[PDB]
Amino acid sequence: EIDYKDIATLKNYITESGKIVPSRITGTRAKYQRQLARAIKRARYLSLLPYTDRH
Amino acid sequence: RKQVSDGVAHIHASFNNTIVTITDRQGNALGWATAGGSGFRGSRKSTPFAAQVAAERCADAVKEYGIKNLEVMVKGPGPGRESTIRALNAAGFRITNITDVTPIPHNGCRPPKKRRV
Amino acid sequence: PRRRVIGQRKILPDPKFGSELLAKFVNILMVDGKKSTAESIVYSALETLAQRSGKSELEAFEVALENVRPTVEVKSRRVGGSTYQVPVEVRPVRRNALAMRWIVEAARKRGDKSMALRLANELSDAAENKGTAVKKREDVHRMAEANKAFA
Amino acid sequence: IKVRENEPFDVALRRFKRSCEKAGVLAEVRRREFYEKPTTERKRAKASAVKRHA
RNA sequence: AGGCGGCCCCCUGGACGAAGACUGACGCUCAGGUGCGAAAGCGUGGGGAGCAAACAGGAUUAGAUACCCUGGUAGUCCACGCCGUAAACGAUGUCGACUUGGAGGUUGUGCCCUUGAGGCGUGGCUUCCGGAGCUAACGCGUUAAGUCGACCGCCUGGGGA
Ligand SMILES: [Mg+2]
Ligand SMILES: [Mg+2]
Ligand SMILES: [Mg+2]
Ligand SMILES: [Mg+2]
Ligand SMILES: [Mg+2]
Repeated sequence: EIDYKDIATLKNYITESGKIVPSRITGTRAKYQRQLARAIKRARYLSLLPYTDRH
Repeated sequence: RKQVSDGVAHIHASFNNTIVTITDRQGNALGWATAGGSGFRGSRKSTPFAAQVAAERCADAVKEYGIKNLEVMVKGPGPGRESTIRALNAAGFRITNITDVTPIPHNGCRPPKKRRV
Repeated sequence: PRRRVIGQRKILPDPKFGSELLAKFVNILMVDGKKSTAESIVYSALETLAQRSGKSELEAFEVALENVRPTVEVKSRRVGGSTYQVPVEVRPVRRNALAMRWIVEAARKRGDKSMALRLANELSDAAENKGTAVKKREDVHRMAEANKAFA
Repeated sequence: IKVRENEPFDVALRRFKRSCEKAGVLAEVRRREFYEKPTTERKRAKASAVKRHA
């Protein structure tokens, strides 16, 4: 949201299996959901968060 | 022969069938049995009950290594997803952990057309 | 029974022993309304069952009944074009009747010379759980437990 | 998803099955067993919006 | 418009908003013209994991040149170039003005103990309802199918086409 480096804030928005949690469950404003998924997407590329529980 | 005592039960449960494979932590195959094996064909093979006796028959050809603890890896939908683990726990096994491993593409390969039955 | 459920008629007790239960038995064994001849086969078998069992008369009956009593059964069901077999836990009241009905049915399917003898050797066999009717209880469990999966 | 634990269990499984109802596994495998045309997946999405009006 | 969906960069089009300066009718539409334009299709050369017309095989059926199954070639991907059509649809041509409302979603901007994840407004988009009116009716209804104006396209029984 304010940054992909905030893995602390970001972990609260993923499931046990690393899937992005929809705005519905979180009740997050609609603009930031996007900022959030894009920052989660950035953190995944950089191996700061997993794509899947598998690895 | 040989000793393991800490293993893993891999179950492949498709709609037409389910297959049980027992393994060590490394992934080396210890024993296996399938639903189509124990008789049952077509309409009967694809049942939880047929999956149950597969799980039973698999433990009757692996305790040669004397397993005592294991984790479970559930792949596929259909029956014998759920009933297979139960038969396992009753065969004399403390079951430690369960995890679903059904593969999920991140939308890659195109599947077959819908069946117009 | 689409809408109207009912209570059950609670037949009179057996004239000789005063048991509603054994009255439920003669009815199950009775044929063509020959009541007069129905209690005749049931008692004479108990007289044969009593002597040979020794162990009273009222209790001897139940020991055989204790066995063929079935705890569970299966109920047919048609969901998505498939006749699934759903195993239901069955109530005590009916549990004895089945025990009674299979005991009665195996006796005619027997080799002996008369009905009193067929009946006596069936109770005796059942007392040791080793007859036709017990196997019917065992098939019920074999048929059940198979569909243990659905419940 | 994933599951283990407690000395007094074998009912962790009730957990496991409720974890998969939560995760959408069986639903997901059905969705992909067979190809769905884009127009069709657009058609599915509308029908449920409408029903999600009380 | 057709259509565009993982992450990052380079290039680039348009839209909205706040505030004030500048030009000063420079606008609207548009036959002919031009360009764009899904999918299949065609040309050469790539590419080729899945899927799959054709085709083969196995089933089903009275038949089964089909629906099911096992296979599977073009094709679907890239480059360059052709074709220019679709239920290319909101089946609703562009612009501009005017006429009660309620619930939302999206995105800007002013004000308020930022004292809350809000309170007051004010823009552009958008969804569902719904008044008047309009409608053959279904319906539409400030995003009009109402109220009027500018201009283009098109319609004139069905078939034959
Ligand atoms: Mg080509
Ligand atoms: Mg085919
Ligand atoms: Mg045309
Ligand atoms: Mg309306
Ligand atoms: Mg107008």
